[PDB]
Amino acid sequence: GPRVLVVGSGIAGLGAAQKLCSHRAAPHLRVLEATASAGGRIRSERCFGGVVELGAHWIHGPSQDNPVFQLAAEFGLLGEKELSPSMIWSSSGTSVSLELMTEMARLFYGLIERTREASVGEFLKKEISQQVEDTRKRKLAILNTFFNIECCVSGTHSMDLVALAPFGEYTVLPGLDCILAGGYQGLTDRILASLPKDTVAFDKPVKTIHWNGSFQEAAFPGETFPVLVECEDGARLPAHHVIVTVPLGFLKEHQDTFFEPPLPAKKAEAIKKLGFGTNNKIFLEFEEPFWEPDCQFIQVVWEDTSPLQDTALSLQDTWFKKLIGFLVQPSHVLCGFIAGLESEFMETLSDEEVLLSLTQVLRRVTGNPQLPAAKSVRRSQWHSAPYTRGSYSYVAVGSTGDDLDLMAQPLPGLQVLFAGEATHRTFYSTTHGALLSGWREADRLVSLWDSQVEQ
Ligand SMILES: Cc1cc2nc3c(=O)[nH]c(=O)nc-3n(C[C@H](O)[C@H](O)[C@H](O)COP(=O)(O)OP(=O)(O)OC[C@H]3O[C@@H](n4cnc5c(N)ncnc54)[C@H](O)[C@@H]3O)c2cc1C
Repeated sequence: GPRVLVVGSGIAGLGAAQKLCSHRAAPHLRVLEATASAGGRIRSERCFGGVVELGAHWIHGPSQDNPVFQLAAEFGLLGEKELSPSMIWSSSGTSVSLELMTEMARLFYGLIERTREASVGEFLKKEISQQVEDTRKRKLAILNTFFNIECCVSGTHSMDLVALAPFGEYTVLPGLDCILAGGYQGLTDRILASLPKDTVAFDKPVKTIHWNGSFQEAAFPGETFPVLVECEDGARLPAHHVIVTVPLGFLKEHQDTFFEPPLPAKKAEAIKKLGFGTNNKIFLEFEEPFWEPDCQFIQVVWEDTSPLQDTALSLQDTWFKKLIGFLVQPSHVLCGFIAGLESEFMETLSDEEVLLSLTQVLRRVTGNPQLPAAKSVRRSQWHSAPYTRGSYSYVAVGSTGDDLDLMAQPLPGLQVLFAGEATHRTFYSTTHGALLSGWREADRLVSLWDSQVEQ
């Protein structure tokens, strides 16, 4: 059969491989993965006696039309409940009014809905200013955390970097978001296991994809191929088709050396224009819980902060002021979330510094200087991960939904194909977008092979 190489073993690459290998008449296919494991941004780790998810954690919109929900159900990865609660702490050591929280959430999320109905950030700030003394500062402080939560959601440093006009293109499927009781990496491990033996090569990063050529294979019959995949280890792999599923952050940093000749101008510009920000998780293990047992999300409100003063490239007073709060993981574990440049800075700190700094933050925020220190920390480092360089894509100011279609556009003769979350116009930044993109590329190849047969 035709020689196919898939670059990257995340859900997009695995989905593309799954669909191509399932074909009763299958191609000769290999998946080349840079790192030691499969799953990419789906990464479940044994920690604190349980499982921590360093990447994807939720199925967004777990309903019939969500292929990730469909697969998790087929694999037995969902809990019974899935198959059918916040505490607000100020940086002053006091609780925040539930009524004021509701008022600000109604103002903020009402405006988010309106943006989906220049930048998202600028629209939100202009409207909030029109809506706008200790009650005023409190209201602006609450709003500041809501902006920081939207930064985590979009995977951006600032909502001022998020394009307004394309914002509504992102599709949210019905259903309350759920986790996988069976762990998220169980999904990618199951797909990987369905592939023929030795389909995936680990610790095998690709250096350059050479295309638009006539490359002779090493052995008889010295058959010529249009593509040659050059690995970092010197491996010289001829192919008829290469499906690239590498993250947009990797493409932004290396597209100039990763493709030979360079990509067509429109695709090279799409890579540069689209957003690719950082969102990280900080898991903190505690000997005893200090929060209410019914609590699920501890939202932190930073006193005297405001989103109206902030611009696209402004930093918070300290890196930890960008942290939104903590999700209780139901050992006693909390998961803090932090996006953007402050999150990239956190990655440069040692584990000890993060643990000590967040212990001091929690002591301040709870109004308890005796609060025991976290016993252990486990944090994601997505921006410094060399084969990812960030968390997920967004349609940045200066880019549009057409740029996500340009990411998906194949190279001549389908020599090189493109899948991955940043190739999906309406489900970018999700596991289902990434999965659907892999299936899309497999389907595109099958049509070409069916057409070669017919002629
Ligand atoms: C912190 C975080 C939280 C998230 N939360 C959610 C959530 O709750 N729900 C959700 O739906 N989505 C979420 N996402 C997004 C989701 O995880 C991704 O959109 C999706 O998993 C990406 O799949 P992919 O196949 O496109 O890319 P990846 O999973 O990143 O796979 C790409 C692969 O290519 C490999 N690679 C890179 N360069 C090379 C090279 N040169 N040679 C060979 N291989 C290479 C990488 O090592 C990697 O394995 C989150 C992501 C992060 C990081």
